Amino acid sequence: ARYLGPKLKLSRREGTDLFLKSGVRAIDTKCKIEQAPGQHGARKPRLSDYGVQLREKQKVRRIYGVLERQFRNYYKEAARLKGNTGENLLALLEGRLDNVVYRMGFGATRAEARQLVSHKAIMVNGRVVNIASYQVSPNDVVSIREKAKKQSRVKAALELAEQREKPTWLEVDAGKMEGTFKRKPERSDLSADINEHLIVELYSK
Amino acid sequence: TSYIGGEGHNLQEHSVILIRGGRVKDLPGVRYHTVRGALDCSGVKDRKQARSKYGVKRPKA
Amino acid sequence: MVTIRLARHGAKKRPFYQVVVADSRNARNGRFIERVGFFNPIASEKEEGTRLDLDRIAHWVGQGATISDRVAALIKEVNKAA
Amino acid sequence: TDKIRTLQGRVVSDKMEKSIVVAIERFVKHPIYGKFIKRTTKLHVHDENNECGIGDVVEIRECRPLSKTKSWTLVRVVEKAVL
Amino acid sequence: VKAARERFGRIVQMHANKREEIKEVRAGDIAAAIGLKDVTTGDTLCDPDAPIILERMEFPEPVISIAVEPK
Amino acid sequence: ANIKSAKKRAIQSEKARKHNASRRSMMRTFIKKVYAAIEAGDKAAAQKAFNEMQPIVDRQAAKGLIHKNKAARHKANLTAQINKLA
RNA sequence: AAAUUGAAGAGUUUGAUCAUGGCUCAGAUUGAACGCUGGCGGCAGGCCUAACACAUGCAAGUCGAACGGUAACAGGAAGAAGCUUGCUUCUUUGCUGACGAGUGGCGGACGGGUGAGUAAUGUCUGGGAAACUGCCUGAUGGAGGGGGAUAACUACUGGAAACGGUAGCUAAUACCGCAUAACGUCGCAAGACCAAAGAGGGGGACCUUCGGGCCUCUUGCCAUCGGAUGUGCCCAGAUGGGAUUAGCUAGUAGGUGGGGUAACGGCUCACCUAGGCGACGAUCCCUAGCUGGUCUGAGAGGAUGACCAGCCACACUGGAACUGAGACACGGUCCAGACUCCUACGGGAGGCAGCAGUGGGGAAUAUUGCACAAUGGGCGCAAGCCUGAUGCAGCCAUGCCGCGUGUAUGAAGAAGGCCUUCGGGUUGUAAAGUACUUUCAGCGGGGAGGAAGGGAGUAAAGUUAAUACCUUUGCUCAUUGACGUUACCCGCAGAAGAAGCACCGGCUAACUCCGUGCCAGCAGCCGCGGUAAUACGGAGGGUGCAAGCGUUAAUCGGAAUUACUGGGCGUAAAGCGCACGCAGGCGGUUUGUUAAGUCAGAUGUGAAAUCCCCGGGCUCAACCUGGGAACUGCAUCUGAUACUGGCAAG
Repeated sequence: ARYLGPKLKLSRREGTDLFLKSGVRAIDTKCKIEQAPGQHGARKPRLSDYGVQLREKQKVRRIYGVLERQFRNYYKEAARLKGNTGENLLALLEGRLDNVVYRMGFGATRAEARQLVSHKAIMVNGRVVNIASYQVSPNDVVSIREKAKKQSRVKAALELAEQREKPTWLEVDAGKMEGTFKRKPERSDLSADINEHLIVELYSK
Repeated sequence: TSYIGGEGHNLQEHSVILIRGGRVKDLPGVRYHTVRGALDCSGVKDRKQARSKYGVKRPKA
Repeated sequence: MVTIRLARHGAKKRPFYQVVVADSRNARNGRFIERVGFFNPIASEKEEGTRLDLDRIAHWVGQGATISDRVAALIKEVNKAA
Repeated sequence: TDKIRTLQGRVVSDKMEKSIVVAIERFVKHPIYGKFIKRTTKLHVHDENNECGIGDVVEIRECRPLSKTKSWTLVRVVEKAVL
Repeated sequence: VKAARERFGRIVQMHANKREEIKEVRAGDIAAAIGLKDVTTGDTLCDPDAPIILERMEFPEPVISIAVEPK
Repeated sequence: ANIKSAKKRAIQSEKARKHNASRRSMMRTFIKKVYAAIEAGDKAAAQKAFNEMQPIVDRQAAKGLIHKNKAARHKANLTAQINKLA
């Protein structure tokens, strides 16, 4: 599906930050970002230990926005593959092209990215790609459809990407609309406030 | 012996229902329920959030 | 008695053919005696759409086997005697 | 030698001639529990001559069916129950 | 009249109450379709951008009642 | 609903049965003559019967009416028996 | 080069506790059904119940390059007629393409479906010798010459029919005799013994009624003998449940000799003779296709056995055999049986546990589809025909997965909704406005792969009776799509064409107002409801998951609660009332030895794919696929002799 309706709201349940709605004035300003949502958001949480875990598997599910049936599969992969599960899972999740074009800064929120991959404005290795989740292999060309080097969603996100982004494990070029995806994560290459060991704990029984 | 969930009366003094396993333990003998939205014995009249069990079609618009 | 004939495998209009020494009087992906090659009629933007074992074929023919109308045409396709 | 069916066995009956009854004690470990335990496989062997008696140890070998169940023939008597 | 997607499984023409074979039905013919079990009298069956309902609907109501029970 | 095209196979096999059965009998009366010739006890008349059998069986063998190793078994068993009743 | 960290717990007994112990819960799985809802594509699956009857059509033919032949159709064609002026039309001609039927040849015993029977008289694993086997292939050897019959046809003659019948004639590569007759066949050997067919394409010379002998190649056919592949058989070991099933068995157990199968065998039989099987569970009865494998699970284990694939049993129900290389026959026969159909009223027909579909069953499961094109089966010298196998498409959110349902901006925090200590929060940047963009869908254009092949042609390797025919390497030219207007690609509109379902007392993430007052009503468990209900009914708010969601059914786990890995027995369930002792379980201590277990090694085996692993391709993934490795086992040989068992002496 594509999980929509009230977007910073979902994040306010998650109850810290999140990398959403990042064009303009949102980050405590015209949105309340702390408290908690709804009519019983003013008082403090009941919580539950099952809660803290499930809510952090949700967090990370929401910062990348995938569904459980995909995430169940990324857990399968981290187990299935020979490397440490919680770290490897972040890696396995990250290698998705739709976050990569976002990591390129060709959008400045993922949904911007996800739309232009899907609505077929991205090309990987010079080959037409719209599979959003796609495995970008370590050391691949990222390129954007000629026609798309001009959308207000493109230009604005390029300046948003400007002096914002350029990570360890991809390298990027703005005039040429190009990026070199260097590799997948080991431990070091990705995070935020996220829990990885709590989810493997959760998915394992 | 089947229990019959929901309000809006039983129906069918002498006709056909589909039944399903399941206890409600405070009665004697109940092992079964009738599916009110299936075959006859009409889906339970009114209601607005508890609809799937004891069928209520999407309440119109 | 047997044949060297193609067996079909894979999926809806991307079949893979897998090449087989098999009993004459059984399904074309029934039972079989030795598996002797691979054939892909989908060669599209890829190599290795034909791989086959000459030594086995020769074994089978000197004992007594018919190679099929398409399998004789895989010979035509392997082109290592021209 | 090199692949033939030749076995050793205990003789547990002689009572009609030309039949002879040879019981084989085999070990196997019981397939779930361990414990190497016995089952005794009991076989028809062609006698020809009353060379065998009871409590004896014999050698028997495959020789293709001669009568129902009865396909083994007697080779040699190791030990004769010293009667 | 329902607004539903149909197939005419095969069509047969009636001679006596025995079944004569044709393989299609054109304008101005009467016939039967074989199976096609849902429809009720006064339904209209039309082309893919259908005349939706034709006028027809009208027939009489039941004068006298009895109660039935099986044996 | 009808029989596919089995008919012509269907009829032939009865003609063939009768044909076999005749030569099968032809030999049979002879096989019986051989043992009754063993009982008559004579080497000479009974080997004369065997000598009559040796042409009779072999064409049954060749033409597929007893075939296989079937001929051979009949040929041999009886042939020796004549010698055990010299 | 792949084994490799899948070995959670929670609530419930009491005033309260530790224990003991049953129940319930969160996980994964499905050939699923149902309710509520529902966009696309891909892929995969779709009667588990009645193996219950089946309407209708279709699921097995083919050779005229076997043969007699010549209804059909078609063409060429002799002669006429009409005359058109040499064309239309007739007759007759197998002349030729061509072939209905028939004789005859090979394939209907393969493919497909079904799981009733059956506890393996088939199966799984290895090991066996007594065996058969059409094509196919390897080798030798042969194919000489003749006789009669009979279909059809044709006459006759019965039958409202189905299907005949009475009579005469004609062939073969059908039949039959004859020749010859092994490296064969039977057998001491002597000796006996049986075989076949031509036909076609062509002919470069000859014979000649160029009919046809013949010349030349292809090909067919026959004897032996191996091959290969299949099939018959055997032995041991593994395989569901009951002993509130304990004695079963004389063709049974064995032999002797005759008999018989393609072959050893009471397989069968007459003589014999007295066994065989059984608590290491015979027998009896219940249930049950098997297996690879699937599911589940750490593993061990448990569950499970049309999803695919090997195997096996079955064919309206029951018996028996035929024919054949192959069967006791899935669309054959024969008989009996139950049930159904024609009608002629005398007598005859038929089998959807093939494909589609009907009715009946049931919670529940499809299209009376497209096509021989690809693949493969069949017959064919090949063209060709034949293919409800087989490809697809059809129909079901039935599963699995991909992908969409605009995206960003955007209040000073708008109506409406809801609570409100009436302060104000919330619903919510949600909404409106803004800018950008259009997967899919819808709509216009372009369009990969599946196509390999065969036909006919020159030449030529080459038989080369020269340059024929054949034959093949290539070469020669025209030329192969069921799906299908398919993917795929380009273009054109627009924020548009499109999101549900369940849950919120604890277990279990999430929460309040108001409607009812033991009710109405919820319950997987604990329980709640008897005036302010976090359960009940709805509103707001909230959480979870999504083209689904929930729920009841089903397997395993959680469960160490049937425990080998891994439990217990004073009192919680739990030691026989006590003892002797048979079978079985178990064996102090030594030397030697043997070599069964034992362990190491080697070699054969464990089908395919599946599982697992490393690649690869379809825009990824689902999927599909190359090789690796597993393939927890058996086999036989060699070896190691401590341990144990055997065995001899302490």
